[PDB]
Amino acid sequence: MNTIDIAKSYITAIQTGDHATLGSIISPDVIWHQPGNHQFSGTHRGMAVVGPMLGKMMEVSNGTFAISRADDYMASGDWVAITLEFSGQANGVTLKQAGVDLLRIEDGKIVEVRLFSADQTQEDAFWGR
Amino acid sequence: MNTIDIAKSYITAIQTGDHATLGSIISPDVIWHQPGNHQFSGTHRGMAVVGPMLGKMMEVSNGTFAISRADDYMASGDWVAITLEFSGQANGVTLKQAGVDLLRIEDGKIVEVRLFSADQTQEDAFWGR
Ligand SMILES: [Cl-]
Ligand SMILES: [Cl-]
Ligand SMILES: [Cl-]
Ligand SMILES: [Cl-]
Repeated sequence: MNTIDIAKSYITAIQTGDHATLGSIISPDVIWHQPGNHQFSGTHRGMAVVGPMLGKMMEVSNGTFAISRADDYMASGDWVAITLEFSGQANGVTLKQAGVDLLRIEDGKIVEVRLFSADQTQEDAFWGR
Repeated sequence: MNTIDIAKSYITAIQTGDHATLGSIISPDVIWHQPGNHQFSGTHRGMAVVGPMLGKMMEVSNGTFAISRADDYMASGDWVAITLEFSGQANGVTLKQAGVDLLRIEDGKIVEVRLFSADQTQEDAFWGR
């Protein structure tokens, strides 16, 4: 079992809303870097913070924020880049754009997450203040 | 002038073979992570090493290794992810595949590079041993 397997499990769990997997395969000490200039932007540390933030995100997006398509999983050292599309409809914003999730995986767990968006102005409006 | 501007300058310079730009906008102390299992794979530090390695790469690929298409430039903290396609024809291998370049940019310079390839088996064969 390799880092791409773990990354695929992570994406499948996001896509299918499997909180059990997400709560288990993400490190309790996860460092999560969310880009941009909206209420969830910044670096967050620990599932104590990240779990509730993911929940608030689901609330703010009326459950519509989604990785609508995953394209490629690529490994480099302990990192995996996943190229993808995400979408959503909330705060009057129709979100549809390319992104990349960067995951750092160690000992079977995602220890660091850095997200990238192709249109950060649109994503910022989506999440809101 | 922002990190995406620097990333675009970097990609344009690779694409047009502008060694002057590359030699100037890449940090002398650049940390360069090349994935896979071929003769250039591993982490390399310093332009004293990276410059000559880029030259050897051009030689090994008969000057054909190319970023054939750049798709999106995305910023997250001091990192920029560039989704792209690369191609080449060398060592009996026709290379054509998606990739992502991750650049860390500080004070106007690229200080760290991490490359990702969609088909590392094919890229490994391309570069060879
Ligand atoms: Cl998908
Ligand atoms: Cl809406
Ligand atoms: Cl292009
Ligand atoms: Cl050939």
